[PDB]
Formats: sequence, structure tokens, C-alpha cells
Amino acid sequence: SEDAEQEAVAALVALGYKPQEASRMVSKIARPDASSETLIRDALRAAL
Amino acid sequence: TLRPQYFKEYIGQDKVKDQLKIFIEAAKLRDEALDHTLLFGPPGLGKTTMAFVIANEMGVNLKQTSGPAIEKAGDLVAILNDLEPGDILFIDEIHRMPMAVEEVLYSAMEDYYIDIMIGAGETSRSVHLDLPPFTLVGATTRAGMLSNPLRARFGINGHMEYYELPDLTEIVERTSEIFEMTITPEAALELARRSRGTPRIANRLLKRVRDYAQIMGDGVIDDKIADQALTMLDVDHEGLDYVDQKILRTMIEMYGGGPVGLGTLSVNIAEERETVEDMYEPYLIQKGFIMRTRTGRVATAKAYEHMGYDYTR
Amino acid sequence: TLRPQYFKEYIGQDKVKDQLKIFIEAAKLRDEALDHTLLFGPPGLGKTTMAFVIANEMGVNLKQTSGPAIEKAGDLVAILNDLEPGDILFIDEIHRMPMAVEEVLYSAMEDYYIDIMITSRSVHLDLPPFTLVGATTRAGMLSNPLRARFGINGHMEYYELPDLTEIVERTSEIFEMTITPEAALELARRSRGTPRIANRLLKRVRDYAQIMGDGVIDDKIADQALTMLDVDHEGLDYVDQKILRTMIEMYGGGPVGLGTLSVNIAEERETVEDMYEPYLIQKGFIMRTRTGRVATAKAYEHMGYDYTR
Amino acid sequence: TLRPQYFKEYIGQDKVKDQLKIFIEAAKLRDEALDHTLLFGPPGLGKTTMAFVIANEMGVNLKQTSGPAIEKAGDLVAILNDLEPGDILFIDEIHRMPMAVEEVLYSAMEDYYIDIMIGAGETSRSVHLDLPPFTLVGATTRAGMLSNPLRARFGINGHMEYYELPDLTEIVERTSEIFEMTITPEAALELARRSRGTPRIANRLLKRVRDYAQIMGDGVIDDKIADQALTMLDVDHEGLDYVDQKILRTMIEMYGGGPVGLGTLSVNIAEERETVEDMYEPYLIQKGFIMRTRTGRVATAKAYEHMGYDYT
Amino acid sequence: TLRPQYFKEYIGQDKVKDQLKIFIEAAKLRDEALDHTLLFGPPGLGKTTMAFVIANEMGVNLKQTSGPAIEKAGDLVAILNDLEPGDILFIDEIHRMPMAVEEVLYSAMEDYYIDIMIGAGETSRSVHLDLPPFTLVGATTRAGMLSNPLRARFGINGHMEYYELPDLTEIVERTSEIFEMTITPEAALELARRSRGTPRIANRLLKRVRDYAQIMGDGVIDDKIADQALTMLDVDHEGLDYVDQKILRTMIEMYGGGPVGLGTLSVNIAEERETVEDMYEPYLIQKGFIMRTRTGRVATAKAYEHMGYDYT
Amino acid sequence: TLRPQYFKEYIGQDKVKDQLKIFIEAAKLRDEALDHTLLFGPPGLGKTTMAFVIANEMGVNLKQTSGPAIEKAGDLVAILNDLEPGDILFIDEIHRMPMAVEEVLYSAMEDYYIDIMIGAGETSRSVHLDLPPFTLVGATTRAGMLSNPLRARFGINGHMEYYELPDLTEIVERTSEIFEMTITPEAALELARRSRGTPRIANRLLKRVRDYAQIMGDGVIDDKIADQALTMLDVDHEGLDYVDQKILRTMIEMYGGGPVGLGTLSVNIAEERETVEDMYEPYLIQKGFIMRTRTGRVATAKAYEHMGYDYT
Amino acid sequence: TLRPQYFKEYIGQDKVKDQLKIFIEAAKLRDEALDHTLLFGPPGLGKTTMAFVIANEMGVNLKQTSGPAIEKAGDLVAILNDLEPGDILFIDEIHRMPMAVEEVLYSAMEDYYIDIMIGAGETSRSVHLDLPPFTLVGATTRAGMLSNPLRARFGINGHMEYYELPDLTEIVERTSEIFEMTITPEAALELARRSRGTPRIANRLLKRVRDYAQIMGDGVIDDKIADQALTMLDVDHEGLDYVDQKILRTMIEMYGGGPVGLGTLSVNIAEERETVEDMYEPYLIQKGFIMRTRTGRVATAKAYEHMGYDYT
DNA sequence: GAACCTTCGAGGAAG
DNA sequence: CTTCCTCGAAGGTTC
Ligand SMILES: Nc1ncnc2c1ncn2[C@@H]1O[C@H](COP(=O)(O)OP(=O)(O)OP(O)(O)=S)[C@@H](O)[C@H]1O
Ligand SMILES: Nc1ncnc2c1ncn2[C@@H]1O[C@H](COP(=O)(O)OP(=O)(O)OP(O)(O)=S)[C@@H](O)[C@H]1O
Ligand SMILES: Nc1ncnc2c1ncn2[C@@H]1O[C@H](COP(=O)(O)OP(=O)(O)OP(O)(O)=S)[C@@H](O)[C@H]1O
Ligand SMILES: [Mg+2]
Ligand SMILES: [Mg+2]
Ligand SMILES: [Mg+2]
Ligand SMILES: [Mg+2]
Ligand SMILES: [Mg+2]
Repeated sequence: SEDAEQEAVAALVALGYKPQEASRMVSKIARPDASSETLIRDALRAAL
Repeated sequence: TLRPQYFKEYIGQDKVKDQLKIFIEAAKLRDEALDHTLLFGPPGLGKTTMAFVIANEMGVNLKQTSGPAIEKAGDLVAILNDLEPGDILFIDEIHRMPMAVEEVLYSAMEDYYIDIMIGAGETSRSVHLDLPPFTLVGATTRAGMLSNPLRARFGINGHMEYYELPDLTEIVERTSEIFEMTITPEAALELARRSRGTPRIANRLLKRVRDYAQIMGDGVIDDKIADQALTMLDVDHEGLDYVDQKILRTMIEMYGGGPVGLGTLSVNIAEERETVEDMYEPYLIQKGFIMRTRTGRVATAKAYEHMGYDYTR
Repeated sequence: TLRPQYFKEYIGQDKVKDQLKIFIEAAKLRDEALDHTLLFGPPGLGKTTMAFVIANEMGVNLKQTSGPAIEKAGDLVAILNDLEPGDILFIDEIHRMPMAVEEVLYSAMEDYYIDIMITSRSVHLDLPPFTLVGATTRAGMLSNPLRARFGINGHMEYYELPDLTEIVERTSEIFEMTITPEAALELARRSRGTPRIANRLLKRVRDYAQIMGDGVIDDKIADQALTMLDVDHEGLDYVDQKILRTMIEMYGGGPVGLGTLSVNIAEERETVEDMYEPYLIQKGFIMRTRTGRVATAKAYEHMGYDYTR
Repeated sequence: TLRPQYFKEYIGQDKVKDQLKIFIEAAKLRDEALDHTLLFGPPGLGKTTMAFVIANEMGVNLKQTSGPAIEKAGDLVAILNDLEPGDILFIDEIHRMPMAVEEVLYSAMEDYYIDIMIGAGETSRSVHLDLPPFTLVGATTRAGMLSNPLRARFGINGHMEYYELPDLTEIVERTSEIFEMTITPEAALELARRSRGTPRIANRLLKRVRDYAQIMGDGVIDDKIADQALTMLDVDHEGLDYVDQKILRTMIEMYGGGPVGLGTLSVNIAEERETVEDMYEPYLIQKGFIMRTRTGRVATAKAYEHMGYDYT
Repeated sequence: TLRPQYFKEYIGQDKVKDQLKIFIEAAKLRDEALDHTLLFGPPGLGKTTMAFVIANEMGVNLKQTSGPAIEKAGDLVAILNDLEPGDILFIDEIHRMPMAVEEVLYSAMEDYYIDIMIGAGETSRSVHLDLPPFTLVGATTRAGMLSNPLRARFGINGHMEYYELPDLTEIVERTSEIFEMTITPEAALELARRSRGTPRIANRLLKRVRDYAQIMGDGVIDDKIADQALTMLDVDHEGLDYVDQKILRTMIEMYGGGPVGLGTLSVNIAEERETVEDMYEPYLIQKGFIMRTRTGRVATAKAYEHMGYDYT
Repeated sequence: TLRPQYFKEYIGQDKVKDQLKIFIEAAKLRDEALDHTLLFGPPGLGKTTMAFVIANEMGVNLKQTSGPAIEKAGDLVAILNDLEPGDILFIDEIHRMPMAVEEVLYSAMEDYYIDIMIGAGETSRSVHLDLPPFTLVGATTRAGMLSNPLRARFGINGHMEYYELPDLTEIVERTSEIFEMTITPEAALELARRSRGTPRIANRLLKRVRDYAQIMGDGVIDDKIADQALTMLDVDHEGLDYVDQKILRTMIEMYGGGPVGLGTLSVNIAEERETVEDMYEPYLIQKGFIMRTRTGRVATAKAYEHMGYDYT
Repeated sequence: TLRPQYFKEYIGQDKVKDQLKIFIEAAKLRDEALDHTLLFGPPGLGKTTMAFVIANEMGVNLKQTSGPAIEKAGDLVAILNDLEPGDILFIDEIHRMPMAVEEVLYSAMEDYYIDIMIGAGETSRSVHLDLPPFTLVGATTRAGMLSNPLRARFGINGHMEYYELPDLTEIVERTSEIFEMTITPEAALELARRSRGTPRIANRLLKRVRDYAQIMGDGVIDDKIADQALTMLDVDHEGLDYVDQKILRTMIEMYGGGPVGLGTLSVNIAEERETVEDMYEPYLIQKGFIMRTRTGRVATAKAYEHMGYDYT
């Protein structure tokens, strides 16, 4: 799951988010098992 | 509210209104969203109002934002994620978006999905973000600064135009019924004639005329009260302010029409250079009363007959 | 106090003063707030004074700030959040607000709402009914979408001799100085049409009357004091007279370029152009021409020279 | 001391000096702060010197700063915050302040208060900072560079004028006592007439003559030493420098007096157009040696008799 | 070394040397710093060289910087804090300094102090920096760019002038010793007459002739070698270039000596309008080959005899 | 996709297409990269599509960027380093990249290596990078604005031109088949005639007419249906657009048909002078609607009779 | 590689080679660098190649940069610190360098030192860097473009001229020898005659002709092949470019043959003034296609007969 | 009518 | 974003 977690964190950083804030945002998500797309999709939605 | 809600109430703009009506029904005749639309025109013609109408005609929710508020790509992608199938995203002043975001908007507009690439190149992987179908509606005062790649994605162009007297008169009549005031059709035309063709200006004049008519009169805007109100305010029958008339008079009386420099003209009327060049000069040029030359401003024959002075080449 | 508090005390500005009364009386009749007002025009004519008069006539407490003090959007948001229904916000020198701040003011003026990003989250604030008043000398510097939202535009005009005469007498009573009507008229003629200048001259004449006289202004003390200050009966200073004299006696009235004329009187070019020419041109003593500037017949008659075509 | 400290020691400027006396005395009778004063005019005429004299006559401490040192609104606010009742603030080269900073003085000068933002977030506030009575004194050579609303706030305007031969002679004699130098009145008058009307120039000539008098002479300045020193410096009895004389000689001998253009004249003397127009030409015009016309520069009758030619 | 180190080695500029010696000697007797001095004049005459000579004669360490190196007010303040009693500060190309910095020297040069803003920003105040006695030396090619208040503060003005053939001949000889090349006295005069009165040009020509004489010669700059080398460089015996020769020849052959307008001439020679007026014409006028007139420029009798045509 | 993939599918541009075919096949026989190629001309003629065809004909991976997207040397360095032997780099709007970016492009194009300064302060070194063989392809709307030294590096030039009716009619049909729209030989001919000769414009109109035929008909684009739709789009039977009509009408009604300059006109109507000159003036000139004169553009009799105004 | 490496390989420019041979050989007897050299003339004549030849003959490394590449003093300082003893620094388009940067070279060229401010805040201090010996090679189009203080510091000047048919023929024959290709004397002569006297063009055309001969021919270049290849491109029967034809055509038809100024003409053809002035106008003038007059450029009868119009 | 000189006005580039 | 300034035009005089 570390790939999907890092993928979401790395993908979020590619959208301009800071590594720390991007990590916290993705780290703040409860389900780690969710697919990389869902992790980034939910994380991006939560940023609104 | 003073904003029309449907094409039934949107006065004027018949050309752009006719085009959008056909396209909206054709899109509704299919399970497809409306093509990306871009609105062109000077400020105050109703671009924002039209955006609300398009959403109401489409029967879909509307998300409103402005170019200056979008500072990072995450905002745009996050905002797009909040959209439901067919939602309309309206971006005002789209010409002011930062270039870093424009390069991402292409994928959403053309593909409705985003792919992010990572890795040095020897080892790499992509992540795909799928977006629901949506329609972007952009409003801009300057078209020339939009890059060719973005311009090519917009499939519909709508030129806004200045309202004509018969339609601008109807906007006044409508607004007068929102308040509790009776206005004679001849009086409504007198305000429209001086509204410089902009609905926002007509509304401002009507408010001022209302205040006079209910304090110095019986609270009714008849042709006589309208003349008195349009006399306390020095707005000429062509819409020229007191200072606008003073500019033309000075050029004709003291310089024989020019050429005259901006600085020389500013000190005569006791005004700042910036005010003359930005507040008053632009409307006088549109009406064709003055022209700009390498040697200075010059008054045209159209100005002579309006101010009432004899002209000679 | 030097600043009038009500329209009954505010002398002159018949055009602006008359219009504002109608709009203020009408607003009270409907129990509504007054539309946003922009005051603009030359320096010292009464822009700031009128802003306080409007607040007193509306019967509201005035909130006050200035363009240079507001440096970021966060400042304006805090100021606006303190507004209560019917309050009046006055921004002096409004032309200095940064572009980042003017954009926030668009929605607040037209829609009474603001959308501010503020752990990052967006807070939507709905403003109560309020009136914004702005004063500036550079109205052309404001953004085009901002000017379009102001509902009342007040352009200030210069005062006439009857009004300046009454202003000087009013100020004399505040200083409890006795001044005769004909002496007061002599100061009005020299005030260049600006109320602040009329007060400045009175302060200087008062000092002379207290040191070189009996502390009373009369047709005799005024003549002496004005001679010491060297202010002509048309309001021309020592340097103003030197410019006209040089043009008439050395160049036969012109045309002469600004550069040549500045070096001759030993003044700086920027100073002659921006500090001395403006009043001479508006009064018609000088005219600019494609080949230079020339002294008009009005200058010859005033300086006491035989005019020659 | 080299700089006069009281009006009794300040020679000349009768108009400005006479006016300031009356306004200072009147303010003392009312026991209130002096109105704001602006001093402007050519270089070296005494603007800075007068600012210190005003403070001594008023009997208060002078707080000094300069335009180039004030770079942001935070700097000016801090200075104003350190004022005490009756203090005098003197700002030299006041025209260099940024335009965004001048607008802070508008309310300070007229109403004695400034509006400042304080706090943060929900605690941010705008508050009036109230100032005690004070006098602002400004000195500048480029008055026209100041904004129209600022000049209108100064209640007293002092325009400096050039000095005359009797006053410059007395100034030279005074300076000759600061340094230990004996000078004959005839030699003092000889230098004064060559000082172009500026006190700073009179002091510079005296310093150069002193160096010569104590190296090439007996350490005393007399008609014999003054004439020799001035010949070495090559400054004409009218104050014309070596290059000033070369200009007139060329115009009179090659162009018969003109009209001649500045470009043509500059090339003949091997100088460049900028130095001739900015350094040498201005004094020649103000003293009547050259006349500017639409056709070019022309040498006047006064120039012919000075160089010794015949005005045909 | 190429650059002279003392007044005994500095050939020419008699008017400047004679004055500087008197002022330097006087300053030593009083044990005081020398007054601020400005060196100005045409390019390559020796302004920078003289600045180092002044320091050697005064016997003190020289601190060096330049106008373009001082980018902001903070830079100048740092340099001034490094001054020690009696130090000499030399600023080359002083006209390049920005106005915001030039106005900081006004106080330093007259009163040896500076106003500075200090503090944590929460609390901050203006304080005076007191400078020790020092001498500012400035060098510039165009004094017209300096503001009037700055030029008025320099106590000693040094205007450089072009060199005569007798003195310029010595400079060529002195340089030959440094290069260890024997030169005949006749050849030294040939190089001098072609050096347009400028020392930098004389050294350049000598270097080129030196290279030629040691590659195809016997390592001696004889009268025969110099003529051959100067022909290769295409330098006329009056220092005229082929372009200069073309101008005069065209005026004599196609217009009978003129008058001819600058536009008309520029076309017939395929030269750019302003290049002819600023690069080639100024030397021709000063030497007297061309004379400007109200109706155009004319070739003088000197140009006829130099080109060999018959004057009429 | 709509755009073709090979020269077999690329319609028109016979000259450019025929030239590139020879050079592309010749490069393969020698097994070497193609020389740098520059494509220029009006917008929408197919410059970008040609780049994809060249890559496909060469059998190489294409990389794409734009002038305004590259802001600093470090940006271009990363792209150029991420290249494989034979790769093709396409840069759109190459005339808009900053002067500092071109520095790296010269050495890369000429010798395939670059020198990058690295470090700051005490760190000041440079790194030499050797690039593999690659082909640069540039595209611009304005060729005369391209930097002279840069334009010399391109070894091949392709000048795009407007398509004719026989070509556009086939293109319109091709696009209709991709959209599966049915169009008659007459209706497809009408759109081509009014498409202003540009494929991008023809594609825009075709998509819009479809929405019309799906309401005012059975989805079949008939000649009569096409004409009613084109009038609804405000498209003249001569291809003039809303802006074209507004330009000519403004000249005739307010300026008597001209002459008027490009700038003066662009001020009355809210359009950028670059857009008028880049997209409107070139077509209007070739079609004879406007003529250029010593004082600007003037509307010809054809324009008057077409617009319905009495000619001069 | 095609670029010549030594003087024996550099064909033509005999006047420049002969002088550089003497100066380089003389500079090698002594253990010192060559004096700073300035090369000027039309673009593309081979001045950059000359810098490489000098570096190889001197036996040192060559570093390259350009005028527009330097925007602030910090850039020039970093470059100079990267030079080894005796290295050669080549600066292209030196006339386009900023004035504030140019004044930093003055000390570097004449004395090999630079005065710079280093650090920030309390660390800000002036440092005196001492550079190792180096040779600067500058390139510019005209000598009149540079300032007098810079031009006076260059010790060698070289004017480069167009190559004649005998030389270009050898250059084409040499270039066609690096590529294993065969070309007949008539083809080489025809290609050179069409090469506008510029070696850069001669090499570009030769590559294209080779490509055509390999695909559309038997791999041998003959007069018949050169004509067809050159006919396929836009090169006219005497080398005129498409831009050249555009200019002549515009002058005759739109200006009636002139007179017209290059400023007003440039804006009508949409070409940048610097390109038409420096690249195209010089050749048209030197070959009689265009004539220059007091009022402006005028097309000669030769142009009329070339374009096929009547010189009425 | 060819040539010089002064003056103003609007761009644009160097802070 | 602003000041500074330079480039281009044109009015007037003289031979
Ligand atoms: N067709 C119309 N009918 C009635 N009112 C209209 C119409 N068009 C514009 N208005 C009025 O114009 C006002 C301003 O309209 P907007 O949509 O803000 O114009 P705008 O183009 O958005 O101006 P901006 O955004 O400042 S550039 C609205 O509040 C309406 O009252
Ligand atoms: N009197 C002199 N005797 C000998 N050499 C001299 C003399 N004057 C100048 N030089 C030499 O001339 C060259 C140039 O002199 P500089 O002092 O650098 O000229 P400059 O005044 O600095 O020129 P600038 O800085 O461009 S205004 C140096 O090699 C000096 O050694
Ligand atoms: N004498 C020569 N013999 C052979 N090739 C030459 C000669 N001179 C120039 N070249 C060729 O010219 C090309 C390089 O031109 P450059 O040396 O760059 O001229 P340039 O002045 O630098 O042109 P730029 O950089 O575009 S201004 C190479 O292909 C050389 O082979
Ligand atoms: Mg709007
Ligand atoms: Mg106020
Ligand atoms: Mg002072
Ligand atoms: Mg020097
Ligand atoms: Mg090169």
C-alpha cells in the first residue's frame, strides 16, 4: 500500500501542494487500502 | 433582483441569444453537455448575467469563480471534482489565470481527465484522474492575450454589443416597475438616449432621477420632471458631462481644433493627465468627436456641429 | 472649529451641495442607506470636509481609514467585518489601495458578500447594508470596474469672491480677530480661489497685526502686511511677476521655450512647469503654442506695458 | 563656528530673515508651536543653516533626518512616534521620500494624527495615533518635485535669494577670523566679487588663497598675494573661469558673435554638449554675457567690452 | 611600470601639477586631510593615473571602488564605515552612481556624518554615524551628469588638457625603455604627430610598431621601419584614417570645397549620418581641416595643401 | 483523430510536402538525423500537424513545448537532457522565448553541447553537457520578428500558404465522415468557399452547422440548410467574420474608407493590433478587400460594392 | 568537422590573416597573451571561426558568450573568474551589452582587476579581485556602434569583407570534400555565384543539393542538377532571397521606386529594422540593386529590369 | 530650396 | 509600475 500512499502523496505534490501539507492531507485520510486514484480524488476534494 | 433569469426576459443581445438557444437545444437533444463557450465584449454589457441564464436554461447547477482567485492547479482540479455530470463552471477574467494552470486546463477541456507522470524517465508511472463531463464558460474583456492552444479548445464565441435605444428604453421601463414609480415612455427614451448604451449606466441615471422626482416633485417621472432632473445634472443630450463639454469647447475656442498635447489640454481644464486620458477621452473617441495624432488630439467635424461652432478645413 | 459640521455652515459648492441634499433627504424618506459616493477634484477645495458633513446629516457614526494604511486584503476584511447596518466607511486617498485590495471591493460594493480563503478553508461573509465614501485627487487612477460601481459623483469647483469673503470673516471670528469687510475682500482676491490659501494668508496677516500693530486688521495694516509678503493684487508672487516681466522685456512676448525661460530666471525647469505655470495659464496670462509660450494682452495691461501686436 | 547660530550672526537674506523674525515672535506671544516651514532655492544659499537657526531662536531641540534615509512607512511612523510636545522635525532633501510615504504626512500635518493597522486576524484593527504639537521644517532644491497636496500644507514658504558684494565681503572677513588669517579689506572685496554671489564659493576661494599665501608667501593675504593667487587659479575679475573665457573668445573671433548653435560651439572648444549647457552656459546667461535666440547664441555688447574687442 | 607613480615622472599637465603641489604641501604643514578633489576631462588623458599619484604624494593607503559597483545606499554605508583617519577614498566613473546614493554624500562630504535608520523594526530610530577626516577623489568623463549640489562640494577642480608634441614625444621614449626597444628620436616624433594628442593612442601605436619591428626587422625602431609599419596600419602622417581622407577628398573633388550639407555628404560617402557627426568630424574641426558655416561645412586651405590640390 | 498521420493523408502544401519528402528519405539513406526545420505562416494552416507527420515519417518520438512556457535556462536544460538519439523537439511560438533562453539553443543546435553556469556566491563553476543528435522544429506566425542570429541556424525552411477550393472541399468531406455527418457535394463546397481558406475554421463551422441541421432538418446538411445556418453564424458569403465586417464598416463610415493605419483602427474597435495584422489583414489583402498605401490601408471598390456602399 | 582549425585552412581574408600572423607570432616570442582584438563586418563572414583559429595558434582554450546573455554585473564577474591564464574570451554582438555592465570591463581590460561588493547585510564588503591574463575578442557590425571609452581600449581592429568567386569556389570544393561527394567545376562555380558571397549560405545550399542529387539523381552534382535543385528552392538566378525580392517589389509598386526610408519601409514589409539594415540592405547596395540618396533609398534601373517592370 | 536651429509631443526602457 | 529621455516631426529663418 506504500506505493498507493506515496503515489497519492507524490501525485498531490505534482499538483503544486507542499510535501508536508500534501503528506498531512493524504495522511489525514482514514482508509489506506483505497486505490491511488481514490486517495488523490478524496484528498483533492477535501482541499476545498 | 435586477437580473433576468431566462432567455424570455434577457432583453437585447439577439444575435448571441439566438445562437446559444439553438446550440443548447441541440445539446439537450443528445446526452451531451454544451461546448466550451467564451464571451467577448466591453465591461457592463451583461456577461455575468448571461452566465446565470445559460445555467438556468441548461437546468444544471453553476459554480462561480474568478481567474485571480485561482492560485494553484490543485484548486482547479479540486473545484472540478466537486462538479456533478453536466455541471457548468464559470470563470470570469479567464485571461488573468496563471500560465501554470492553463497548461493543465487543456486536459480537462479536451479529455475530461488528467494524467500525472512521475519518475526520472528510466523508471516512471502515471496516475489517472477521471472527471465527469462539464462545460466551461469563460468571460473575458481581452481576447488577444489568450494563447492559441486555449483559444482552439473553445468551440463557441459570443460577441456582446452595445444596446440600441429601443431595447435600452425597455430596460428602463422594466427597472421602473421594480420600484414604485410611474414613468412616461417619452421620459424613458430621454434617459436611454443619455445612458451611453450601457444598462448599468441607465439604472444609475434612473435612481438619480427618482430621487429628484420624489423630493422636488410628486413622485412621478413625467417628461417635464425628467427635463428638470436632467438639468440639475449637467448630462448633455448626447450624454456628455459638464467636463466633457468643457474639453471640446477648449479645443475649438483656444486651439482651433488642435493638434494639442495632453499636457497642454490638462492644465487648461485644471485636471490631472490620468483623468483626461482614462476617464473622459475614451468615450469621446468612440463617438468620433476627437482623434489622436502624433502631434496631439484634434477635434473632428462631428464635434463642431454638436457644440454649434462653424467649421472650416 | 475650522471644519464646518452641517450644510448650513458649508459655504459654496452650490452644485455639489444642492445635489447631495436631495439624495440625502430622499434616502431618509425611504429608510435606506445612501449610495456609494466618490469625491474628486483639485486640492484643498473641501473634499474631506464634505465627507464628515454627509455623516452628520445622515445621523450615523463614521468609520475612517486611508488607502496607504490598508496594505493587504486581510486588513480590509477586518475593517469590513466590524461594520454594522447603516455605517459609513470613508477611505481617504483611495487611489493607493493595492490591486489585490480593489478586487475585493468589487463584490462588497455590488453584492454585499466576500469570499475569503482562510487548515485552509473558504469562509463566506455576508455584509450588512453600508455606504462607502471615497476621496481622491487622481480619480483616473482607479480601476475602470470600480468607478462604474459608485452611484454619486461629486466634482469640486473653485470658489467665487463673494464666498471667499464670507469664509475669511467666519475664520476671523474663530481667532477672535476683528477684520473690516473691505480688508477681508483684499485677502479673498489673493486667495487664488482656494479656501485653504485664504486661511493661510489670514494667519500670516494676523501675526503681523499682533507684532507690528494693535492686533486689529484694518485697511491700513492689511496693505502693509500684503506688501511685506509681496503678493500682488491679482495673487501673483515675486517669482510670478518676474516670469512675466522677463518675457515682455527680453523676448518681446515670445514665443520662448520652457528651457530658455527657466535658465534665464535661474529657476528649475520642473519647478517653473509644475509650480508656477498652472495658475498663469488658467488665469489667461500665458498661452502655450506649437513654437513656445507667449504673454497675452492681459499680461501687458496688468504689468503696465504698452501692448504691441 | 563656521555656521551662524542666531539671526544676529546671519548676514543677508533680509526678506526671509525679516519675515521669520515676525512669525517667531508672534508664536512666542501665543505660546504655541511655529507653523510648518519650507525652505527652497539654489545650492549653497543657506537653507540648511537657517533650519538650525530657527531651532535656536525657538529654544527647542532639533530632531534631524533625511529623505534618502526614509524608505518605508514604518520608518516615518517610528520617527513621528518619538516626538515630544514642541519638538521640531527637520527633513533634508525632502523630495526623495517615496510618494507612498508622503501621503502619510497629509493628516499628520493638518490634524496631528495618523491611522495605523494593529493586531492580526480577528484582532486586526485600525486606530488613530494622536501626535503632540510639533513643527515640520523641510529643505529642498527641487520644490517642483513635491506633490501638490503637500506643498499646500506648509504654512510658511521661504525662497532664498543670491547675496550682494557688501554682504559677501563681510562673510569673507568673518571666515578669515575662524582660521587665523589677516586679510586686507581690499583683498576681501576682490574675492567677494568673484564668488558668483554664493557664500560657499567665497569660502572655497579663501581656502585656496590661504594655501598659496602660506606656501608661496609670508602667510598674510594682501593685495599683492591675492592678485598672484587669483592669477594661478585663472579666475577673471568677473568670475569667468578659463573655459568661460574660451567660449566668448571663440564666439567673437570665429563666428563674429553668432548666432551659433550649441552643437557647433561645443565642438570648437573640444567640450561636450552636456557640460556646456549644464555647467558653463547658465552663469553667462544670468549675468548677461550671452543671449539665447531662435537663431542661436549671441554675444551681447557687455561681452565685447569685457574681452576688449570692438562692438562693430 | 606604465603608470607614473610620482609628480616627477608625470609628464605634462603643468597647470594641474603646479596647483596640486601647492595644495598638497600646504595640507601637510597643517597635518590635515586634503580637500575633496574632482578630476574631469576628455578620455585617456590621465585622470585615473593622477588619482594614484595624489595618494603616493600624500603617503597614505588608497581605498578604491567605482560608481557601477555601488548599487544601493547600503553599499556606500558599508564602505564609509571602513574608513580610517586620513584615508583617501577614490571612486572611478563617479557619474554612474544612482541619484538615491549621490544624495547621501551631501552630508558626509560637508559634515562627516550620515543619518541611518536602526532598530528591531518594532522600535527603530535615526542615529548619526560620525566619520573620521577623509579625502574623496572622483574621476569622470562627463561632469554634466553630476547634480549641481555635488559638484559644489568639491574643493579642488582639476580639468585635464591635451598634450603637445614636445611632451608627447617624451612619453613615447619613456615607454620604449619599459619595452626595452631602441627607438630613434626621429621615429619618436613620427609616432607623436600621429597620436592625436592622446597618451593612450601613442602607447597603442608603439605596441603595434614594436611587434612589426621584431618580426620583420632587426629589432630596432628605425626611421625606415616606422614608415613601413605605419603604412600597414593605414595611418596618415596627420593621423587621418582612410575614412577621414575620403571625407576631405569628396568635399574637394565633388563640391569645390563646399558649402555642403551633412546629409548630402553622408550619402556620397556611404556613412551613417550621426556616425560622421560624432566619430569623425570632431577631430577634423579641431585640427582646422573643416570649418562649419551657416550654409554648410567648407574645407579650409589646410585641407587643400594636405591633399595636394590647388587652392582657389 | 482528425489530423492526418502521414504524407499520404496530408492534403495540400505540395511544395513543402514535396521538399520534406526528399530530405526525409535522404536522411534515412545516410542514417542520420534531419536538419533543423522551421515552419512559418498564418495560424491554423497545419504547422503543428506537419511536426507529427515528420516524426511519424522519421519513426521517432516527438516532444512538445512552447516559447512562453520556457522561462529560464534551467527549464530548457532539463528538456534537452531528457532526449534520446534521434528525438525531435518541437517548440511552438519560438519567436517568444526570452533572450536568455536562446543562449543555450545556439550551442545545442550548432555542436550539440551546452555550457551551464552553476553555483552562487563563492560557488561559480560551469558544467559541460554533451547532447545526442536531435532535430529542432520551430513554428511561428511572425518570421521577421525572429532573432537574426537564430534564424541562420535553421537549415530547412517551409513557408505555409492558404489552401484552395479543391483541397478544402476534400478536407470538409473527410471531417464529415469522421463525425459521420452526411453532406452533399454542394453543401460541402459552400462551407469550403466561406471557410476563409483555413482548415481550422472549416472544422469549426462544420461542427456548428450540425447542431443547426439537427433541428431545422433531418440531420442532413443540404445546400439550402447550410446557407441558412451560415447566415445565422453571421458569416458572410465571402468568409468575412464579425470583426472583418466591423473593420471595413468603421473605415467607410467614420474615415471615408481610409487611408488609416493599423493602430488607429485597432483603437476604435476593441481588437488587438497583433490579431488584426496576424489573422485579419493577410486574408483581406490577398482577397483584394483592402490595399496598402503610403499612408495606410484603403478599402477597394470591391469592398464598397460588396459591403453595399457607393464607391469614391 | 567543417570549421577550419588553423590559418593554413582558413581561405581568404588575406588582409586580416597577414596582420594577425605578425601579431600572434610576436606575442609568442614573449610569454604573454595577444592584445584584445575587435572584429567587425557583415554577419556570417566567418568571424567566429577566426576566434577558434587564434585559440589553436596560441594554444589555449576558447570560451564563448554574447552581449544579450549578460544582464547584470554578477554574470560578468562569474564568467571572468572561470578563465585560466591565457584563455580567450569571445563576446558576440558586444555592442548590445548593457551600459551598466560595459563600464565593468574597463578595469578588467586595462588592468586585469575588478572592484566588487560581496556579501549582504553586515557581511557586505568591497573586494578587489585580480584576474589572470586573458584576451578579449569582440564582434560587432559597425565600429560606430560602440562607445568611445570602450573602442579606445581594443588594441587590434579587423575589417572582414565578402568572398569573391575564386575563393567561394574553393570553399565549396573543400566542403564537398568533407562529405564523400563529387561535384564538377561548373556546378561548384554556379553554386558559388549564387551563394551571395557568404560561406554560411554556400554550405547550406551544398547540403540540400547533395540530398537532391542522391535521391533525384545518380549521386553526382552537375550543372543540370544544380539548376534543378536551386530552381526547386526560392534562390533566384543570381542569389536574391525571397525577402530581397519582397523589398524590391514593394519599393517599385508601393512607393513608385522611392525615395523611401528604411524605417517606414520596414514596418510595411513586417521585418525588423536591424535585419534589413545589417543583413539585406548592404548586399543590395554593394551590387547596385538599390541606390541611396539624401532623401532615402532608391531602386536602380537594374532592379526594374530584374523584376521585369518598366523604368518609366 | 537647401541647410540650421529650436521646440513640442508621444513612446519605451531602465530603474 | 514609473521616470526619464530620445526619437520623430514641423515651424521659422537665411542665403
Ligand atoms: N440584458 C439585460 N437586461 C437587464 N439588465 C441587464 C442586462 N444586461 C445587463 N444588465 C444589468 O447590468 C448589470 C451588470 O451586469 P454584469 O453582468 O455585471 O455586466 P458585466 O459584463 O459582468 O460587468 P463586469 O463584470 O463588471 S466587466 C446587471 O446587474 C443588470 O442589472
Ligand atoms: N602623463 C602621462 N605620462 C605617462 N603615461 C601617461 C600619462 N597620462 C596617461 N598615461 C597613460 O595613459 C594610459 C591611460 O591613462 P588613464 O589614466 O587610464 O586615462 P583615463 O583618464 O583613466 O581615461 P578614462 O578613465 O577612460 S576617462 C595609461 O597607460 C597611463 O599610464
Ligand atoms: N574561410 C573559410 N573556409 C571555410 N569555411 C569557412 C570559412 N569562413 C567561414 N566558413 C564556414 O562558416 C561556418 C561558420 O560561420 P561563422 O564562423 O559562425 O561565421 P559567423 O560570423 O560566426 O556567423 P554568425 O555567428 O551567424 S554572425 C562554417 O560552416 C565554416 O566552415
Ligand atoms: Mg459585471
Ligand atoms: Mg482631505
Ligand atoms: Mg543643505
Ligand atoms: Mg580611468
Ligand atoms: Mg559565431
